[PDB]
Amino acid sequence: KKIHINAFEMNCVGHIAHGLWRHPENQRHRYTDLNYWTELAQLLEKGKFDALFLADVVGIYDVYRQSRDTAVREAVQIPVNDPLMLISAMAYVTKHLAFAVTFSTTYEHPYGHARRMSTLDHLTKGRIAWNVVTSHLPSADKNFGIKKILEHDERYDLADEYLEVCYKLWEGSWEDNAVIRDIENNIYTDPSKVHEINHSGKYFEVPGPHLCEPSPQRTPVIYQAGMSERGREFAAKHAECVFLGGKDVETLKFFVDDIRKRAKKYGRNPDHIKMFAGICVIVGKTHDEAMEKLNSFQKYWSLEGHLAHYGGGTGYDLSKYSSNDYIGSISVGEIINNMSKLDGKWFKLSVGTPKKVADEMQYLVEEAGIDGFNLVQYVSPGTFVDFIELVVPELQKRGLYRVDYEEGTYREKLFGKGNYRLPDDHIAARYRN
Repeated sequence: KKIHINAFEMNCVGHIAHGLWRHPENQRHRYTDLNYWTELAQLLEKGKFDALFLADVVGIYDVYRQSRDTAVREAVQIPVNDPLMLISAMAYVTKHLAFAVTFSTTYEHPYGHARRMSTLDHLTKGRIAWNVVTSHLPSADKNFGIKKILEHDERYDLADEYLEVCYKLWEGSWEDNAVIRDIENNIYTDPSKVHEINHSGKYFEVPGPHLCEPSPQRTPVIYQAGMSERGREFAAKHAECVFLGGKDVETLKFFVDDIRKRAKKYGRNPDHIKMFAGICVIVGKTHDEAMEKLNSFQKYWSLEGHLAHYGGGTGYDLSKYSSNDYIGSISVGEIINNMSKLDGKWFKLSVGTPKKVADEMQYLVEEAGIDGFNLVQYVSPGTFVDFIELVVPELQKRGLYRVDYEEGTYREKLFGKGNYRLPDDHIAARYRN
């Protein structure tokens, strides 16, 4: 009955709300400072947030105007630092706040990433999560020396075998009690309980065994946000937490059901999948305070930056179009106009007092059947601080948000005590013994 809330973030300057880095009270320019992050982790934990969701990109937005220039100038997801290098510091400073890091399966070998996750799972004591992602942005492909550029769908097929290898390493390589630290018999790890995974598929050939011993959750909690068809089929198959697109009951209600319907094919229990909706929040003690903030953000909302973001993301260079042209089925003019408005993103934008904001969140949850939200920033630490100071109490007063953390690993906090490792009905489990 409690709502899950993830704080959306990225190790760069311009994430979503482009142009806002100029806002006098913003701090995107501190992404290079370590203290910035630990403070954020600290603030988020104080606010009882389930976890810090870190997005990422290894490509550059060079679609709009046929150049990366706009992105660079506007700082649209460039520069970008590695998100995993942030986890330990943040983890050290917190006890419950979990960390979900975005990592593409398209470029870097799994064996290498398999160890990183295990290490983080170990160091964070089971508070690690991975937002599996296949990338698009072209620069990435060319920079990692990819010979054969794979197609959208074929990328998800590579992803499948990628998670497969990982599963095998995380779930099967080392038996539950391989490490025994038997001083009496000089046996640190029972060598009879460490095995090669002997994976051999279309994309990977991995002997194993894993270089790490069994960790708290073994397999990180699996995040998925791909909203394409293939993307949703991937979600239905692997994800424990799926981040849905949409800002209205109907839309969200559609995906939730679609992902559930798709999961039946894999004998997965729909209950073992948490649905999340995106949401940006501008609150105030009274309506005008909120408005004064939305007005203050509007002043810096850069259309040129969003144009660039849209370019890299859809593949459409709007400048090569005329306002009278038609892309989806909407005129490039409407597209460009709906892009210059603060509530034109594919996620809800709740503005107002704590009550109103909570009421709308509660409305999506109770009418769309979603399990949680992925809070989106417009200003840092503004929206996170405001939300935590005004909305959270309102949500707690109503028994919609936890008053304090549940003990255990992230998976347990998500699916209950005792459930620290993936359920029998989850694919990964096929590689356990």
